[PDB]
Amino acid sequence: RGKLIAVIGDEDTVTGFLLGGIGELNKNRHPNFLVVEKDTTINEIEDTFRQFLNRDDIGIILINQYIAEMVRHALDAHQRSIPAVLEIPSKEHPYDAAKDSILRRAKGMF
Amino acid sequence: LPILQSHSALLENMHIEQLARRLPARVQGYPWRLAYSTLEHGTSLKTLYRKSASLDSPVLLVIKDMDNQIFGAYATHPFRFSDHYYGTGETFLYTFSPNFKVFKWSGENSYFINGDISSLELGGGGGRFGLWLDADLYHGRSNSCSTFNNDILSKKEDFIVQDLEVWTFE
Amino acid sequence: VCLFLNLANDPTIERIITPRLALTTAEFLAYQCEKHVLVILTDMSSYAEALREVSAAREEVPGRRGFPGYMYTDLATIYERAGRVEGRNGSITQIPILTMPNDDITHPIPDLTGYITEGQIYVDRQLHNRQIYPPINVLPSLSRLMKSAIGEGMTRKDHADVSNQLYACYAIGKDVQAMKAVVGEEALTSDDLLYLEFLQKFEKNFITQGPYENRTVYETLDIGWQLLRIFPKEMLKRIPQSTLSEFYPRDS
Amino acid sequence: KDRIEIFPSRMAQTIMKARLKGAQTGRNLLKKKSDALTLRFRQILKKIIETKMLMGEVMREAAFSLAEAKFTAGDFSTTVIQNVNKAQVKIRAKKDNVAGVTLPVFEHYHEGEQLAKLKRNYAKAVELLVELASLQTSFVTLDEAIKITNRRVNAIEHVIIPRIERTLAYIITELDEREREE
Amino acid sequence: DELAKLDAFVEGVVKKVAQYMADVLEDSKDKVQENLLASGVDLVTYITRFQWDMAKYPIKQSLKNISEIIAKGVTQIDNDLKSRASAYNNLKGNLQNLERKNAGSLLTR
Amino acid sequence: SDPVTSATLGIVQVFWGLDKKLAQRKHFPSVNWLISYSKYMRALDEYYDKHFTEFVPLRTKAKEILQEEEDLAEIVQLVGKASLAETDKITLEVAKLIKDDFLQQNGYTPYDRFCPFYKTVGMLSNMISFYDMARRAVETTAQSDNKITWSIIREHMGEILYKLSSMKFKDPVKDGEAKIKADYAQLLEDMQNAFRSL
Repeated sequence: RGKLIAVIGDEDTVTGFLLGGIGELNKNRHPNFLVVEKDTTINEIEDTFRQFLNRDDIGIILINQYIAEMVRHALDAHQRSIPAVLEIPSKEHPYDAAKDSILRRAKGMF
Repeated sequence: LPILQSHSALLENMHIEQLARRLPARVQGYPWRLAYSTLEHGTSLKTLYRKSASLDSPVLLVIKDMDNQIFGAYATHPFRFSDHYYGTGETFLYTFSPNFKVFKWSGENSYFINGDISSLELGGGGGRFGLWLDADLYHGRSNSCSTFNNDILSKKEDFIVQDLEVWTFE
Repeated sequence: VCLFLNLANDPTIERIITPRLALTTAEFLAYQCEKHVLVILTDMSSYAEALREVSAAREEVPGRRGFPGYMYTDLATIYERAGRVEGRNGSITQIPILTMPNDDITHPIPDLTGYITEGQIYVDRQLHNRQIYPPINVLPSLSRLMKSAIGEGMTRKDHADVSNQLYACYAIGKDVQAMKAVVGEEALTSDDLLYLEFLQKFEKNFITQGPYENRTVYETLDIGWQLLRIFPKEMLKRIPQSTLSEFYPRDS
Repeated sequence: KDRIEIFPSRMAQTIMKARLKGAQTGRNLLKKKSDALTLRFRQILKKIIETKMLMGEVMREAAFSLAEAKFTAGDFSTTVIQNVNKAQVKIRAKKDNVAGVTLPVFEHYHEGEQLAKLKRNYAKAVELLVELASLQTSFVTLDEAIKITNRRVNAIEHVIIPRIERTLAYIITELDEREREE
Repeated sequence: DELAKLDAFVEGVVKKVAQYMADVLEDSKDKVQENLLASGVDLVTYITRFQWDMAKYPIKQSLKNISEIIAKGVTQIDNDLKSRASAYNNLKGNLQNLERKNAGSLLTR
Repeated sequence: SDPVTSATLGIVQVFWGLDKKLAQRKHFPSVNWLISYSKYMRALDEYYDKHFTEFVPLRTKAKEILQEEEDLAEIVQLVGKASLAETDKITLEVAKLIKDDFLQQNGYTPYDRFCPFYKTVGMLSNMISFYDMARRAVETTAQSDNKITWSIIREHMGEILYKLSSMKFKDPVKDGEAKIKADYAQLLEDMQNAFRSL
């Protein structure tokens, strides 16, 4: 049984972390991931994040940091330690170091 | 040819020459590093175990008693806590009496090394131990044991440790 | 030994007389017959009990916490019959033994005794319950004149150093033992594990003694060095390097 | 209220003195627990940022591996995202303990050659994601435990001990008044 | 299966430590083969006269335990060769580079 | 506290104090085993040496367990038990066995109306033998991949805990010295066999 690594991002960043033999669709046929196509509404991103963030299948959610900045409202509001949310990179983007919603607790200590 | 140690307060070039000629092919040509010394790390068996707990290589126990006689063991595995005997037949006991003598495994039984919470012992064959040391590294004993067929390693069956070193080949 | 016995059902004026016969004998033996005298006075709280009973027969008003207003002057008359004097080779040393109610050091008897005498040795219910003898706790205990008793030509040169280092390691060991149940022993450093080994061996080897076992100051100091040798000499912060050079290594 | 409302007696002195040593002991043990939680916390913080530095390497190399594997094969992303099914690589949820606090962590498990190089480089990457997630979910839990412990230490020092000491001073005062009346 | 994999590793280690000994000795395969030995006898003599070395690999261990003793010993030799070979080859490489700067153009000599 | 108690303690060689926590938890006899004392023990130890030999060690170890647990019982109010080592959990749980199945005694039931000294030494000898073997199992499996816990011992040895807690029910009016000793000795063998089976 275990737990799953959910993914939200660009289509190649959804193909990565999947081609490794990773991620399913559950009994309701809802997938472990969503592709952010260029026209995707900010609601479809935050509401799919909210669905992965409250699903017992999941242990980690991976989110491109440029869309983690779009879902920044629900994302930094996640004070729980049950799932992890990771503000991952993309081919077109700076790497994951700055802003991080968990790391920023240590506001003068890293 | 006298081997490349990092120090020693018990041993001398008389002892290092005569030891380096006996150690197994497994350590021929390695530098000797001091894992533990009662004269530097403080005197307790819990410290000797704690300092040995990271190793994965043979060791040489060296002892000096209150009669200044040097003796010990070469042991194929680190000194550690155990509920049963361990080690393999390249293990041996040695003593400078003042002749160098070495007592290699007799073939009779596999009772090489054991270590309780409160003592450390080598050899077996009845109630006998070739070497036994208490939790304080203060009292110890040696008798003839059938694993090695040793002589009494000290001048006396019961001895007091003056100081002790454990070397390792790394 | 000269021995004076007053029983619990003897007349209570004999209890008033007893310290005064004892100290009048100690003053003759020390300041005329030139002896060094040790005076042991057993249960001063039983003396204070009788002093209150005499005061009530005089119809005097009970003073503070029930005892006579002059009880400081009365105890000081017993305790200050002590010391060395110029021109005489004898001396009087005293050990008053006291019992505290509720184990409370703030009661008048142990309180007023602390203003007149120069130290305390402290007998402990937790050491007694753990079955240690003698159950003396070295942390609240003190001898104020210790610096004048110890040292070269009077005990040994290392006594001043070894006493201070043993106290420090016992104090630290008691703190590590308390936190062991808070954090669990797997959180402890290798330094904490040396102190928690010292603590157990100090109470078994140094504090614990037989009621018929006699140790000189030299056996007392040598058992001290057998425990300090648990530590690497660089952790012995209170001992100067001159003392460590002579005494830390085992001799042949 | 300023005082604990026991009634003045030597029994009350005995109780309030026992409480005062209990509170002063409790303070000092909880201050130690705060230091112990803080030490682990600042260690896993350094491991969080160090895992993120390694992610800054291997995720770029895995993204490059995907671009090269796609350049080699035409594509996968059009097909494998639609062709979702059972998966062979997953997480086990796992625990650690620190000064009596329990901390959440995760464990990785299994249930043209550019695609094989890709699978290895994404395996490296998800081991860092499991590592980071473990450290971060521990860190969030441990941060809360530090805040709770410091709150208790402040309550013992600023609420409880003063209330005991005022109570003890009142009892010591009233015992002198009863003694003067007598 | 496990021993069949392990044999194809220890053969690899024996060949590496012999190959590298020819390279360190610089000269020729025959001069090296004259000095390929076990216990102080030639390979043919040793394989012909085999007796199990129960000091090192104890007979009363389970077959799985004997396997892991032999795998750990040969693994240590493979690591210690790698280190000792790196450390010595660097001296030879750098010394030749100084010779390549005694040689070469006046522009770089 | 009061003058009559304070005057009495200067004289009497034995004092038994009440505990209101025991009395209000309906634990009987409700005597406090930490403020009570007896000064006759050195006089009696030659009688115990003559007639029992084993009892002086048992008395000593029982008082250690009861005092060691009283310090742990302060710290668990701060930290909520989670930090505690298995040797020390063993010490909490055996202290409770002693408090509920040795120090507790029903005063009206025929089997415990009067507990003779051969019954008294027999019960405690078994409980201290259990403490040694249970603690030895935990300590001997530190520094190891398999580590014993109180929960492992409780799962493996529930019948021995049931027999130990039941040792009080032996009735000295119904059963003789020989039977009561043999029953306790059989439990000591059941304990040893269970620990040898672990």
